[PDB]
Amino acid sequence: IEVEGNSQLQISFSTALASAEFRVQVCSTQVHCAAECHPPKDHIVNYP
Amino acid sequence: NHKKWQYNSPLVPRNAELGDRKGKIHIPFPLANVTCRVPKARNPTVTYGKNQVIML
Repeated sequence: IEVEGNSQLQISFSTALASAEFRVQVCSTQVHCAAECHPPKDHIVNYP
Repeated sequence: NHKKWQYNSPLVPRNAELGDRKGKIHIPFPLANVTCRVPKARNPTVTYGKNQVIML
C-alpha cells in the first residue's frame, strides 16, 4: 500500500477465529488488531 | 449375364467358375465425427460440522 503521512489505510483479511487478535506489519512497524469475527454459514470453509 | 458387378452378398451364391476374384467400390454416407446440440443441469444447499459436510 502507498503511505503519505498522518493518514489511514484499509486492508482486507481472512481468518477462521471468532476472536482474532493479530499484528500487522506495515513497512518496519507493527500494529495490534483486535477483531470479533462472526459466523458465515458454519465451520468448514470453501477456500484454502 | 457375365457382364456385371454385384455386392459380395452372403445371401447370393459365389460364382462357381471364378475363384476369389473381387473388386471394390466407394460408398455414400460415411460415418464422421460431428457436433450434436443439446442441454444441461443444477445444484443444492449445505450445513457444516467438525470435519463434516451435510448436503440435502
